[PDB]
Amino acid sequence: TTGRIVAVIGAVVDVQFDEGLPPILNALEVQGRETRLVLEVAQHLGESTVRTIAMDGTEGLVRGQKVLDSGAPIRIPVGPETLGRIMNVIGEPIDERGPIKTKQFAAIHAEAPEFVEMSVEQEILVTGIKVVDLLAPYAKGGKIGLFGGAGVGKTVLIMELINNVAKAHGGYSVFAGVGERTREGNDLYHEMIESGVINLKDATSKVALVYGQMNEPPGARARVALTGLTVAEYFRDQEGQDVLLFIDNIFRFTQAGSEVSALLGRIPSAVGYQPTLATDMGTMQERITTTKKGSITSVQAIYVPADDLTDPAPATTFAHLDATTVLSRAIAELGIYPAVDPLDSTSRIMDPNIVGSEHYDVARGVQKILQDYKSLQDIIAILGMDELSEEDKLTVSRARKIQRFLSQPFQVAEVFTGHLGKLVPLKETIKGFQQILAGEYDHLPEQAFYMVGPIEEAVAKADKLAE
Amino acid sequence: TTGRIVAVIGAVVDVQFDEGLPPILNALEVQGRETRLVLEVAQHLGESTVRTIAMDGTEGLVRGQKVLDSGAPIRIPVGPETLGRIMNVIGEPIDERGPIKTKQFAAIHAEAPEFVEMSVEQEILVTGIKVVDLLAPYAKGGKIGLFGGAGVGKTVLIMELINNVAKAHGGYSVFAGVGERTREGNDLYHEMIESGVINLKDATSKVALVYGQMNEPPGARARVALTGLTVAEYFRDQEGQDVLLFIDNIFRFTQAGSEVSALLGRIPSAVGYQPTLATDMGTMQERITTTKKGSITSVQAIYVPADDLTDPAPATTFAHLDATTVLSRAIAELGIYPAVDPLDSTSRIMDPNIVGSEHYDVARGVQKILQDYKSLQDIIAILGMDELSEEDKLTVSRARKIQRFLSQPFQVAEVFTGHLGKLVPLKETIKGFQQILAGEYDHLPEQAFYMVGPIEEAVAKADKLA
Amino acid sequence: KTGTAEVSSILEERILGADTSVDLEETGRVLSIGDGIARVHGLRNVQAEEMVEFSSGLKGMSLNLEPDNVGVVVFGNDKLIKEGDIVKRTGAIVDVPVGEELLGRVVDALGNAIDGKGPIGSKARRRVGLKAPGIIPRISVREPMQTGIKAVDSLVPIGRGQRELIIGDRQTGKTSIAIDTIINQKRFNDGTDEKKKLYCIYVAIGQKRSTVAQLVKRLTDADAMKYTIVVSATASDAAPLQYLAPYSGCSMGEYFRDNGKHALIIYDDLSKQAVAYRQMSLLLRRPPGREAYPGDVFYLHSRLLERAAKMNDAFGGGSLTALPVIETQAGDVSAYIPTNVISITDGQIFLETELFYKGIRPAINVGLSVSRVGSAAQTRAMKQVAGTMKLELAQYREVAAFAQFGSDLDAATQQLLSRGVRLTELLKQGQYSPMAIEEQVAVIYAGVRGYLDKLEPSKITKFENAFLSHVISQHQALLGKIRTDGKISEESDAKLKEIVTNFLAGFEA
Amino acid sequence: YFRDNGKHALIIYDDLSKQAVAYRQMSLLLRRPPGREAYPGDVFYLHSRLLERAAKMNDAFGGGSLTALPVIETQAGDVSAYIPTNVISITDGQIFLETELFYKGIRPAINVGLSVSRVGSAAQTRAM
Amino acid sequence: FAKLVRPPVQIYGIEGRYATALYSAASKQNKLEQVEKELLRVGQILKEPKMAASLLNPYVKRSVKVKSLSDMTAKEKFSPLTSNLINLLAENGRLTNTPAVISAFSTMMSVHRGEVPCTVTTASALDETTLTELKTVLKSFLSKGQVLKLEVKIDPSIMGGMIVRIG
Repeated sequence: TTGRIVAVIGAVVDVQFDEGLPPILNALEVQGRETRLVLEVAQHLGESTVRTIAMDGTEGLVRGQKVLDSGAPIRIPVGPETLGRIMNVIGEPIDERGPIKTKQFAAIHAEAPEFVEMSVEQEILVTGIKVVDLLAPYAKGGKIGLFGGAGVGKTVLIMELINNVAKAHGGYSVFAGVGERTREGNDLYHEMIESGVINLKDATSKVALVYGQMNEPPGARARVALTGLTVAEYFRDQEGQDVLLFIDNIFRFTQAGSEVSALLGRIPSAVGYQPTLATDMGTMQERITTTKKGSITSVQAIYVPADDLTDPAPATTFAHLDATTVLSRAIAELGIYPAVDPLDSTSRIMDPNIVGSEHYDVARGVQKILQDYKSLQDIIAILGMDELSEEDKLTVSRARKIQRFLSQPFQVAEVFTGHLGKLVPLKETIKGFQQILAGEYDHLPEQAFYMVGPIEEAVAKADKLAE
Repeated sequence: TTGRIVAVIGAVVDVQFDEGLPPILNALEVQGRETRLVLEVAQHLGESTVRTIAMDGTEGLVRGQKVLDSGAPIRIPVGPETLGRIMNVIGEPIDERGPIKTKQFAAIHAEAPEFVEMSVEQEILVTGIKVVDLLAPYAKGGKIGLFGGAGVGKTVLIMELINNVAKAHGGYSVFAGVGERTREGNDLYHEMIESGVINLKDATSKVALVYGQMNEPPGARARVALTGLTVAEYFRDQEGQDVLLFIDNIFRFTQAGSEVSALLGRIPSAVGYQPTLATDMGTMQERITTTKKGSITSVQAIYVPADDLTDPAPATTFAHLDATTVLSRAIAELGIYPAVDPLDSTSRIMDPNIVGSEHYDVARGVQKILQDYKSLQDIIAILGMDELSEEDKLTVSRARKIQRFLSQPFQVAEVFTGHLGKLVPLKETIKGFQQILAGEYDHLPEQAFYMVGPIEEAVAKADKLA
Repeated sequence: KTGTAEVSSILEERILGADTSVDLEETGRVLSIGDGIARVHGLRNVQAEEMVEFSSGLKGMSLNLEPDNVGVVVFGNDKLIKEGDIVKRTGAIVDVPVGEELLGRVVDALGNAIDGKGPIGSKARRRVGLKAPGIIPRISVREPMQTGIKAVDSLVPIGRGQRELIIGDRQTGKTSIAIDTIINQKRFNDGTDEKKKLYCIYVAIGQKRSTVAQLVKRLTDADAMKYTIVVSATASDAAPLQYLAPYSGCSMGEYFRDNGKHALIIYDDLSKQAVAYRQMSLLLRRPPGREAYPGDVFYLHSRLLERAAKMNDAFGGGSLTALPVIETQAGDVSAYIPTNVISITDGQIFLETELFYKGIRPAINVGLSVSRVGSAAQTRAMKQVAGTMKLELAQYREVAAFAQFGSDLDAATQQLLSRGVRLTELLKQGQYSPMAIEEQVAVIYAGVRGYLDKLEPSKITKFENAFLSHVISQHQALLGKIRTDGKISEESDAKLKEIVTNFLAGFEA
Repeated sequence: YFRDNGKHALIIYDDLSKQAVAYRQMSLLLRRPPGREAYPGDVFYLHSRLLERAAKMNDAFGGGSLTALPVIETQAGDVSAYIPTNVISITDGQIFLETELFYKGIRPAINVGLSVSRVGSAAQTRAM
Repeated sequence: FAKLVRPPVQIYGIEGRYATALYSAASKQNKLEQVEKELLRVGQILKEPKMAASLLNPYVKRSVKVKSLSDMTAKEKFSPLTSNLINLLAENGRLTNTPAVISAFSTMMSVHRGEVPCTVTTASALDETTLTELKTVLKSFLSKGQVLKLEVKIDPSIMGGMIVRIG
């Protein structure tokens, strides 16, 4: 079917085909557009005309120009070949390292698993960063929201995360850099390269990269999100895996959805937000889960719109979030890397019913205590110390030890840390914190517990600092 | 004349008459709609098409279909035999005691009565609610706008007033359940039955009930106001009576209107409102009167939408008020019943002549102290109360006491409160507050003051507290 | 001139004289499609309120019959269809299949399974459009009714028919709150009779499948699921579908009611519906209004909710108890729908969520939680301890008020705080821990008779369990009785006390 | 009619607030768009012009005058409010009255601080 | 759906959407000229007041506008179905638009696909041919009395300003 530009009002290209108008979503290719001009059918406007959105930037066009419908929505490469590769939205190597050899294509829309496929009870995704895992015990398939101070080695952590699990547990990762600064993706790129997590000698760099930076149509950038999803879906179902879907920023996506709406002539609801803000969310989020085949654990970087989150969308988002990563610059400032906000980075799933009751207690006890210490700082702040009980002192120290024990050296950033990172088998972790809590070391320096890996190794570091 | 369903776009039923058009507001009967389906002519859309509103559901209805104009607007049976029967908007049982027989009809629009006809004086009636009386006592024939509460308070308050009133005043009443919550009216029904004010062996209760429930289409709800209004005018003038018009809740009407204007494809207004939000209201309110052939005193539940009165709509409303009870949910939260915005709980005719000056002055004093206190919390909050002259601290305290003393608990909600029901004759009241104003009592606790009838009992309670 | 179809194929034959013609009377061709609103030309002889069915088999509702077309809201997706498409009437308005073999079933709103046990065993269909009953049909709720959350049942004394708001923010297991409520009813469903039972309809609105998956599983585990429909239009759901689900529920609960039954529909969660619906309106360009919401969402809810009632016997005595959910943003309740719902509902259960988060389970904002309803909804038994307790708590809270100083007050009040704390422990009831009532009043009784005020708060709970296990063993007898009497007897009390003392004695001191 | 007929006329406009409401409504009903607060703005022009019709003339006009005491009733003292802003921009003062004083019993209950006629303070009275 | 005939002219919507209908109508059967002509005839037969603007009163309604203009195809003798589309403009008030709708339709035969010259051109008249401005060359290069008050005077203008425009 060929259609004719009947109207270009921006990237709303209204196309009249006197030829079939297939279903909506269909990617149309403009004939006469020497760089891939995807139009995604947005409306069948009526009377042989469809409303499309160019997913690209427009120019040169004449009203009438011939467009040939790709007869399906946008189909994109799916497959391993993306790992260690940067694709744009259209999939095209913005690795700029020639093409990527895929065969498996997928239309970027996909759906929420149908109900019966629901692996009914999610199960902790093990972060293995002790603290992280502890306070936010993620769920395999889970949506983790990342509130956070940028570039702290935000990315380092992420990189590290990918490393920690997705290596460890052989999962996979997707980073869909949505709307990002090309620069930041660039930075990251090399950073991965640099990290070796991106390997250029291996396209089994534990991450497939898709970037849809702030220069594409909002929808297009937005749709880079779907793309990433589509790929990750490949790895879950097809590769049977726990795919990690690292997303930056789901917000920017959000904004983008809304952005088209207006222009879509819609009435996009609150904050200007798409009325379908929710549906957009729902359908994508609902695509995310744990299938029986695996997990798409979605780690979603979360930009703080209006430095607020009650901005209806994030507010909604919370419904989807289940584990929260609040990164704490304060913890970082204490030199503690992990720099996480402990007592706010949480996971709902955290239960004793669920995620071990012991774990749980230990955690709650911990959280409680951590808070309690937290209280005590305040007290002590003003009250010096040893104006108070030594039980407080003990705990303070313990808390602190625990604190330090949360500090986990880092594995590629021997350059920053002067240490090598380490990963922590869960049980010993639970045990670990309990033990410190149990104060079974009370003659060892706490600075030992700083940048410790697993609790034994913490004991080990304890020893060395204990001379 | 008969019309063709030409479009049903929602319950805006677009009817095309292929015959003369009657005026607007002519009631059209959907044929095939036995279940009396009034569509009200709303517009002459042109080309003998009208925009109408269905007030009853629209289903099955094909476009084409036949609607028959009754040749008039909604006319409904009117007559005293309703006093102890519940009619729906279309003047038909929802007593469901079969139908009531009235032999008089009315089109549900009465018009604004000429000015001269007014009882141009209305005079202190009382409620026995200290606070009310104090701030805002009744008058005689006046419409009071009652704001606020749920029936944690509001709805309660209305009822309570009712509780004293029909009985106590020979209060001829109309109860207009506007966008009504059916349930309460159900409950109420039985109560009324119970109470015997609805006496069913004589459908000459003090009150005719009209319930115009939420469940009806907006159109239905919108129009019941006119209806009820019509009835009361009949009852006042025609039936001579001292009408009370209970409206619960006129807001819900308002709400119906707004939706409707919109639905009419017409501009609503700011906040979604209606341009004519006022004029319908105004004109409705102006239909309301105490001529000299009785009184229509309105007790108007006015649900403060989203509890914002600022809200132009209520803003407007105020114009039609002549006494108001403005609650304070704010107060209410503090437990309180009755819980008021005191500084706009009124009777306009607040005057030392009208009310006695004792009342008046006391009231002015009260309004003063409480206000001053009102200044002060804010201060206290941003401080303590310590810095603030202790006398003031005293007044502050007193002010709460006054508050607490204003707190008046009721019988019907002894049930709820676990706490006795009370009504207070005014003089004892004047005295009450006046005494607190004399501050001798001061030493005695807030809670003594809390939830009482006469202060005396509070005095009693104080001792007892001690 | 400019409507449309003037350059369609509409005009294009109408030119010639309409040539070749069929329906546009009972089928229509999608004039334009966008927004899941199929402007469908034709269908012209269509009902009002017809459910239609699409060529893609998808459903639509012919809401707006415009003189030219029918704006048909589509319960589906137009990535699954395209223009000119045949819309065929179903002829019929929306009905939902209704049936009680849906008890033990999870369905989508269309009434089709999502339980995947193949087709519904439903054989009936029933209007989702069904009307709210009449005044007189409704009759007052003499019934009590439980959640098994003692604290709830007590301080919110419940009846069957009742519209009651579940209100609070964020999954506290917000849903959990509901879950336990349901679980308790199991015993009642393991008990007897339709009115000594409640049929649960969990209309899950916007609640992502995952939420469901677990949840249902939970229900499965409890298999209270057996007397339960879960009408589920999850997050994914097309907005009209999401929207529809309650209405669907609306048909079903009235059914039960009408099958005498006392039904419980948990409308979970209308917030999500509202959003959708508003959205829906807006997509229709049909307005918003206040707070972006168009105002008959109140009507919506009325329409929906009024259909929930407690009937008299002529009306099967029926009930549909509606447990709507609203999850607040931050106790933002001028938030239209909260406003609405408060006025519609016959009380609301406010939770002070922070507390929950502070660990309180339950975490209720009791102060705001209210049943104006109150007394009709309760057993004397309960009245005897609970009546007092609420009140006493009124004071506890009152004195929790003035925690600046502390309990350096008079003993009573120092106590009220202590006691209060105690009562808190008692009112804390684990999640996944529903109890039957007699035990509950019992367990309250001790503390309210001050017995446990020796105890440090932690041991209250501890006691309670232990105590529970004690009575469970022995005084199981007594529970038999208390259950029997519906009141606590002098004896029972005395024995209870005595038990208590023994238990206490058993407990430690 | 009076004014120009030398006389000194007093018009109390009670109240333009309501007037605007009507007018706007009327406009909107004309589909003729609103403006701020749904009010189209030449209600200002309207009123401005109206108020421009109030004056104190010379002798050729009988010394003619029409003094205008418009009233605008604030809603929660919302000067901000369009029409209040309008009027503010038009006025030769405004007399703000505060309720609080009224409640004090203070009657007159003026918010004097805001109440002004600057201009008025030569159209006065040596005594005073 | 249907065959969609977009013959040159074509109004590109704008209420010859009927025309576009009718371009496919006309094209079907190729009653092109007939109807093209029908329309001319009709054209003023309508467009004069003569029963027609009387009938273009609003105030006469399609109660019987449907019964007298329509039954002016009946009243006339045209309508091989050309009234039926009238009866559509009838509702669709396009009657008042029609000339233009016809214009778009017509222009006339191969005339259907005209053209009038411009830039430096003085000349008025259509183009029915294939390649062109052969004819235009030979159209100018016809007469030589000619106008420039029939278009361009390149004269005041083209370059009359230009030197000025440099300075």
